[PDB]
Amino acid sequence: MEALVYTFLLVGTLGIIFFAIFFREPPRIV
Amino acid sequence: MEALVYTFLLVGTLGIIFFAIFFREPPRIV
Amino acid sequence: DTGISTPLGTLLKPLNSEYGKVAPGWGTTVLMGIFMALFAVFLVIILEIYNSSVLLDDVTMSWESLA
Amino acid sequence: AKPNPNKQSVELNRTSLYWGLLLIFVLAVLFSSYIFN
Amino acid sequence: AKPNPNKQSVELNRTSLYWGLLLIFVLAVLFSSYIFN
Amino acid sequence: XXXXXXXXXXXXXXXXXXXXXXXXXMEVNILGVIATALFIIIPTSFLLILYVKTASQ
Amino acid sequence: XXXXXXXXXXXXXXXXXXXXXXXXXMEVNILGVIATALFIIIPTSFLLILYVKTASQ
Amino acid sequence: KRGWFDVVDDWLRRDRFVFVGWSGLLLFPTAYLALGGWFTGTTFVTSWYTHGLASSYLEGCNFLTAAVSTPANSMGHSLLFLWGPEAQGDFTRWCQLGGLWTFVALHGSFSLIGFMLRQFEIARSVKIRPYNAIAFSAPISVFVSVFLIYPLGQSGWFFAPSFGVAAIFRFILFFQGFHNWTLNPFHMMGVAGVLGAALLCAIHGATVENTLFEDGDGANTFRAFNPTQAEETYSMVTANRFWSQIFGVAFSNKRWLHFFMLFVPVTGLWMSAIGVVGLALNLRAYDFVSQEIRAAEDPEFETFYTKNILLNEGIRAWMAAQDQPHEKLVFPEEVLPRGNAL
Amino acid sequence: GLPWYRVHTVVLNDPGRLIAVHLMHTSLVSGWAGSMAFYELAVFDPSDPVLNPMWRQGMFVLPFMTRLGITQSWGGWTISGETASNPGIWSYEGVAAAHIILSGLLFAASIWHWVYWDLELFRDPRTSNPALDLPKIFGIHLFLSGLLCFGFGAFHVTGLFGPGIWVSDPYGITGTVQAVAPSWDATGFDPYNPGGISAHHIAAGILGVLAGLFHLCVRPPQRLYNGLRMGNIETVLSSSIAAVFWAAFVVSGTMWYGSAATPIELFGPTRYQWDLGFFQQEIERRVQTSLAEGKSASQAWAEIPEKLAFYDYIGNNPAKGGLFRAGAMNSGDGIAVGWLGHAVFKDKQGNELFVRRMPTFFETFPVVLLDKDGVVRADVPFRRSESKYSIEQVGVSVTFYGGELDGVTFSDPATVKKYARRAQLGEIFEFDRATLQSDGVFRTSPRGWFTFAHLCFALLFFFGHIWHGARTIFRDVFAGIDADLDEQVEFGAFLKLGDTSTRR
Amino acid sequence: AATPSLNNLIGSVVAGGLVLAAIAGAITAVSNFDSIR
Amino acid sequence: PVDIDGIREPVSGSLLYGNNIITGAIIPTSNAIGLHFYPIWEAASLDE
Amino acid sequence: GVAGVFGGSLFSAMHGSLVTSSLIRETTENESANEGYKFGQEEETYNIVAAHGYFGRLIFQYASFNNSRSLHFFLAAWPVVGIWFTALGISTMAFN
Amino acid sequence: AVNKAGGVVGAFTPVADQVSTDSLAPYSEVFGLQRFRECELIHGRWAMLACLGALVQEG
Ligand code: CLA
Ligand code: CLA
Ligand code: CLA
Ligand SMILES: CCCCCCCCCCCCCCCC(=O)OC[C@H](CO[C@@H]1O[C@H](CS(=O)(=O)O)[C@@H](O)[C@H](O)[C@H]1O)OC(=O)CCCCCCCCCCCCCCC
Ligand SMILES: CCCCCCCCCCCCCCCC(=O)OC[C@H](CO[C@@H]1O[C@H](CS(=O)(=O)O)[C@@H](O)[C@H](O)[C@H]1O)OC(=O)CCCCCCCCCCCCCCC
Ligand SMILES: CCCCCCCCCCCCCCCC(=O)OC[C@H](COP(=O)(O)OC[C@@H](O)CO)OC(=O)CCCCCCCCCCCCCCC
Ligand SMILES: CC1=C(/C=C/C(C)=C/C=C/C(C)=C/C=C/C=C(C)/C=C/C=C(C)/C=C/C2=C(C)CCCC2(C)C)C(C)(C)CCC1
Ligand SMILES: [Fe+2]
Repeated sequence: MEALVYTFLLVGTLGIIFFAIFFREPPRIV
Repeated sequence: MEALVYTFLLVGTLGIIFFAIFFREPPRIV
Repeated sequence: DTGISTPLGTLLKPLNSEYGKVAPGWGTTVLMGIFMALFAVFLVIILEIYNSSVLLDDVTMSWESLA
Repeated sequence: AKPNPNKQSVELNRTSLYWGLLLIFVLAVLFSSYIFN
Repeated sequence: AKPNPNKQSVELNRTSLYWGLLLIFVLAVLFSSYIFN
Repeated sequence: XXXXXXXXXXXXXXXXXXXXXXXXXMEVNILGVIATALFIIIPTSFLLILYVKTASQ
Repeated sequence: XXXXXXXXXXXXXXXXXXXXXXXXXMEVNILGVIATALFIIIPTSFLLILYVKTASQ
Repeated sequence: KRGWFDVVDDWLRRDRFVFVGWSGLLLFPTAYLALGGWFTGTTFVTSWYTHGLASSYLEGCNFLTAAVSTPANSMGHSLLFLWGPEAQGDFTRWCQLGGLWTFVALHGSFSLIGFMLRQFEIARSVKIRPYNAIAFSAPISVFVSVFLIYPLGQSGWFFAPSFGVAAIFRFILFFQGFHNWTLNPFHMMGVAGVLGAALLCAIHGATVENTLFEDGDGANTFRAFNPTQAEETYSMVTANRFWSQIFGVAFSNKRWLHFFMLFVPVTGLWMSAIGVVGLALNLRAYDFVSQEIRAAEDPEFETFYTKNILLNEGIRAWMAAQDQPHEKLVFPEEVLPRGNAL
Repeated sequence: GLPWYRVHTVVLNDPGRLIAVHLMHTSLVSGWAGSMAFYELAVFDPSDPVLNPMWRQGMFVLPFMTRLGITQSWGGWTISGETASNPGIWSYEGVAAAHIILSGLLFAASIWHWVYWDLELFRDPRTSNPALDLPKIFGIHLFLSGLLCFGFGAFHVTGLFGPGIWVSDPYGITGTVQAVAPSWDATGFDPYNPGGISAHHIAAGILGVLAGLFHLCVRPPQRLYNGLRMGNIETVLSSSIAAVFWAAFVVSGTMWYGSAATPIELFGPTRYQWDLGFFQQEIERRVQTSLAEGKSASQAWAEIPEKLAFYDYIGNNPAKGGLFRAGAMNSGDGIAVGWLGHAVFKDKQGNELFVRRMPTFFETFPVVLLDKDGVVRADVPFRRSESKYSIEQVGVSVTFYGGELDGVTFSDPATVKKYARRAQLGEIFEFDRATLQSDGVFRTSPRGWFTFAHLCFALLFFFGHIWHGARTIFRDVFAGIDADLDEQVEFGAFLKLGDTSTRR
Repeated sequence: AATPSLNNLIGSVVAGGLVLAAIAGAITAVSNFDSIR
Repeated sequence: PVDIDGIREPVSGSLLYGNNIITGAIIPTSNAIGLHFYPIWEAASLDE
Repeated sequence: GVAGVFGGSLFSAMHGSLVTSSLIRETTENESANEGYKFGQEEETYNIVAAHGYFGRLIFQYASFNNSRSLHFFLAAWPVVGIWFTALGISTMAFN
Repeated sequence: AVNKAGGVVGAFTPVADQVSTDSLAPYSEVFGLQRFRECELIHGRWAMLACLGALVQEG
């Protein structure tokens, strides 16, 4: 069961990375 | 463990009742 | 605007009245410095006793003093 | 592109929160004994 | 009446959400092995 | 001789107490704790997200 | 039949398998599942409550 | 007509070449003695009677192997004053007893307080924010936990890190062998802080240098700048677009970037300090019990963690005899864990 | 929008809701104490006070109730093992219920003091703005501290009106709750003298009252008021955080080193008792005296209390655990069942060998047997190819005196090795590893856990002193620095830093 | 009943005061000798 | 598991084989290989 | 290499703390100081002269970079040069 | 944006020896001659009873 937790944690972190790159707030000039 | 989870569920439900009565949204005329 | 008045509030109101009042100048600062110096020496002495850097004849500073 | 014209905003008043919180806890109280079994 | 004059509104922009979510998950990744032991 | 019978000789109970005076440690799936936890936090968070958004207008 | 009960165990193994050669690891706290779940959801919900409140204004 | 405090304050906070301030009354005396104690100890003072080692230039050591070594373990946590019951006023015997270590450690710890008070003192005078002092709490936490808290939880000052290059290396290798300090999740957060801060220092320095505006006709771009210039020296927009298309994410706020450059390193050292506090009590993340149970039951299950566990056993056994002479460990060679050949 | 790390700053200048917010933490802390006690009482086993004490079961708040005088339960049992005699209200269950009831009352008061925040009490009579006269408030709340400190040492600890405190013999064999008398001489500052506790809380209480009277009458100096920002409540937070981490360091030191306020019968032995051979020396002394009375070694060792021998086991050392080896010490090496008796190792020629005990620093330690003068005579070789000390070729035998295996002697090398490995851990005990499925790795006592927690809190709270302390002093520049500052910051523009009236 | 270790502790306290007095004395002297305005 | 030292003693480095995140690793190539190029097509089977 | 990362960590903390300490007041206390900076600003968000004045008094006047361009080159060079040598160190120790 | 600490708003000499209806703090100032005389008399009258009381019960 620990293997389930470890894999979910890792793919969960990569999910956040994907969203942070593409679903980010665009930096708009002033 | 079960006895701890049963008590938290019960007192948790009682805690909601307290807030629903005293910390309720006040009914205001118009 | 005066706030809610309560019987306990009026009773305790004098204790919260002199908000900004201060003694002019340095006041009792030198007297305070004396007590801090005495307190610093007291802290050192009890530290040395526990650290065993001061050996007193009566104190043993071990579990055996529980006897 | 142009913004989507179907945009809406979800709402949940406090009384709905209490009903929702009550249902979740009451349903948990009901099914907890069976889930533990 | 007399509403409290010290009212403030908490704010959390999206970049703070990503930093917060990364922190919570990366901390769990780091510490999960030890909690499971 | 061998201390294999020493622990057996401890007929007098020596163990941390169970929750009952008549002992309560029964075979319940510990997945019930997680299932109850997830069923509570996940919908509770969903409701709190919607209410705090609404309360802030 | 206890002879045949232990005959199968010493012979071809029992069912339900295990990840790889062996991954039972019953020593694993198992309470770590609740600790990991609670440490994820509770702060995540806190952050999501604030963001949705912020994003809506 | 001004009082003593005002006339003295005028002199202490005079804008001279080296600012003294009120905190300089605590910093400069203690800092000079801590520096002097270390230089004196590494040059003339021996560790022959405390560790059975030579640790001075006079004894033949070089900069790498000279150190100001800790007192013997029999001293416990004695503060070891020059006038204490150990080495009662005898200066040369005080040096032979390792009393110079506590001298450097104590006057050194008050110098860190004095320097942090100096940062507060100057920042208030210059009328700026006190974030440099807050940043300096992280090195103080490291010094306090490593040089004070850790030995206080152990048998005595003997196990504190001795003030030297190779002495720190022994302290480092001691922590691997005895505490498995690499496996600790708090050194891991400390490593990420230090490595992350080194990354930020390099990546930010290079980004600024390569997004500089053309404010001159010379190839030497260093001269085309004025500290009082109102315009920015580098294009944040170009920098932001560069890292957005290279890394996927980039800073858009200059203030946030510099705070992050401060948060990463400080948080890292602070997290690492917590772990050493745990090692003070031998409350260490030494092993994963689940794998140890599995490894003991299954003599074919091997991981890099179990390989490290055997390495620590080698470190402890082959190092204890000389690193801990007070234990008087006479290990015959047959009992030392040794692999095939080698 | 307000950042998430400044949300609780809304009660910074709201005295009514500051009390309400401080009433909520108070409600939670007492709520935790009641909840924690009830849990511990549901898991604690009081059947075996000698081989299964509180500190072996991971009990954290149970020792603190016992330290001040709570010894009986509504279940009818006493912590000493005797039968309860009308426990009364103040039992383990009663104290747990009281902290719980108090938690509810503080919760209710928090709601009231939050809704009714606009009280005329918190209004400055001169300006009509919310303000707190912190110099006077400190005198009030310090006088109560001095009064309560005095009463605790004069009535509760002293025994005039109260139970006293837990006092133990030096070796933690016989300890009870006793009324201690203040010791006013230098021995009052002995950390291991329980009489110093009553004397301190009396004398500090008297000085606390008098200081409260002074700080209630004399206004602060103007110079000190501005220097310390006494009009700003964040100054009080900085100094309180400083004082609380000072106390955390002290309270961690006396827990780790031991004192009259941390009896080993409640919190377990200290790591220094094992290092210095505190219990082993006492055990050998008692055996040696019995041998002086012409008693047999078999019967002299039988006289040794099993409680005393259990302290001489490295598994009860608080410096042998792990950060993530969670649970009770029973979960690590099992539940102690009985003493196996002292194991004396003998050479083939009859010379007695002693197993080198494992130092606390070693996770694993080679087993080596020494003779009287400290020379290595036998050991378990790692390299069993050209060994010169293996117990097989030295003929080492082990005989047990006292305990379960009294009289029994083993000569086969396999069992002699097995008990040699057990002998380096101190005294040899039989453990039950089946009830809780103990892993086999040691764990820390409540002494170790308390020290680690309050040391980590102490270190984190130092940053609190610096941050909240820098906030109050540098409050005028919290949102940023002034626009035009270059003229003042110039080097050599003025003789004195900052002072614009000292132009060069 | 003052042990020699106790005497040195008292002597250290006095010596510490002399060091502080020497520091304060030197600072006050220079501050007065070299004064602003 | 991978026989890293070339001594036919495989070392487990995968999550599904009993490791956690800290102890999991991709084990280096076998010592028998050395510096020799070992693409998947130079192996008889993907198991090898 | 250790001086590269310890120094780089030191310089990152110092540069970050010095710039943060010198932020020009552009917000209130109920808002993040970050809000005082607008992405695309043509003006400086902190006072370099003030930061140099602080660090100048902290050690001595000429131990501080008055030049932002020189300062940022130093922030880049020190860790990069340090990591170059420790990378060479492992490479040299590859050949024993 | 800026929260400056308070400065001296004036120097005042409060009138002492003024009793008010405040039960907890009746006098206007702690350091008053008439308040101290009441303290001197109350402390003194208690001591007179105590000095006689200590002697009589001992005898
Ligand atoms: C501000 C500068 C400063 C500071 C903070 C320190 C601090 C320290 N020194 Mg150091 N030292 C200094 C300057 C300083 N020193 C200088 C200029 C020299 C000469 C080069 C030395 C030479 C020196 C030596 C040789 C040693 C120390 C040692 C120590 C440590 C313990 C000694 C101690 O404080 O015991 C005493 C505690 C006090 C004096 C508390 C002072 C409180 C005030 C002054 C009390 C006022 C006294 C007054 C008469 C009132 C009477 C009260 C009544 C009850 C008696 C300590 C951390 C020892 C050490 O290193 O440990 C290993 C040691 O051996 N120092
Ligand atoms: C009538 C009130 C009351 C009483 C009788 C008790 C009684 C008890 N409490 Mg409880 N508690 C109370 C209120 C009370 N509590 C409230 C209001 C709270 C909420 C904050 C708590 C929260 C609480 C917790 C979390 C715990 C207890 C615990 C306990 C038990 C052990 C106490 C102990 O030994 O710790 C020792 C107490 C101290 C060491 C206090 C130290 C005082 C510090 C050092 C002050 C020093 C600074 C001071 C200001 C100096 C200036 C003054 C000086 C100059 C004179 C004990 C039976 C413990 C327990 O056993 O769990 C059930 C436990 O952990 N209580
Ligand atoms: C100073 C506070 C304090 C201290 C000293 C202790 C001490 C103790 N507690 Mg305890 N407890 C506390 C507060 C404290 N508690 C609080 C606030 C609660 C309410 C949650 C509890 C609830 C509690 C329970 C239910 C139990 C104990 C038990 C115990 C005993 C076993 C210790 C243990 O194994 O912990 C282990 C600690 C760790 C394994 C890790 C420490 C925390 C790390 C270092 C912080 C890292 C950050 C975080 C974990 C990251 C999360 C990542 C995510 C994946 C989870 C021990 C004597 C146990 C016991 O023995 O029963 C009698 C028991 O079952 N406590
Ligand atoms: C225990 C927790 C579970 C861990 C799971 C880890 C993996 C996922 C981590 C996600 C964390 C990020 C959350 C915040 C994202 C955000 O703000 O988005 C920004 C956009 C902005 O809104 C949109 O924005 C668009 C443009 S912009 O983005 O505003 O520029 C606009 O056009 C549109 O109208 C508007 O709606 O939000 C969205 O609409 C995104 C979709 C909603 C979020 C869904 C996330 C969950 C996906 C499922 C993952 C689990 C199963 C996966 C199976 C393949
Ligand atoms: C019963 C004891 C606790 C049991 C806890 C059990 C958990 C489940 C129940 C609680 C969770 C559900 C409540 C939701 C609240 C809501 O929607 O209204 C929001 C309320 C309404 O008041 C606000 O007050 C406003 C006034 S002002 O603006 O704040 O001045 C006013 O406009 C109006 O009333 C309202 O908006 O806002 C609050 O101020 C409430 C505080 C936040 C909620 C606290 C939850 C935790 C309670 C304690 C938990 C620990 C228990 C142990 C105690 C020792
Ligand atoms: C083309 C190939 C792409 C290469 C891969 C690049 C990976 C991208 C990773 C970024 C995701 C992190 C999001 C940060 C959250 C975020 O998106 O914030 C966005 C943030 C933008 O901040 P602003 O300048 O807009 O701040 C304005 C204020 O509102 C701040 O609150 O960017 C940064 O902070 C720079 C730091 C980036 C460096 C990230 C650290 C490294 C990532 C660590 C990953 C952990 C390992 C996981 C393994 C399982
Ligand atoms: C209202 C009322 C009532 C009731 C009450 C109650 C019921 C109370 C209780 C309450 C409670 C029942 C409380 C509890 C609480 C708890 C707590 C508060 C805890 C928390 C925890 C923490 C905080 C921790 C953290 C951490 C972890 C998790 C990990 C490690 C680290 C640490 C430890 C830090 C009555 C009847 C009286 C009547 C009157 C009214
Ligand atoms: Fe920069």
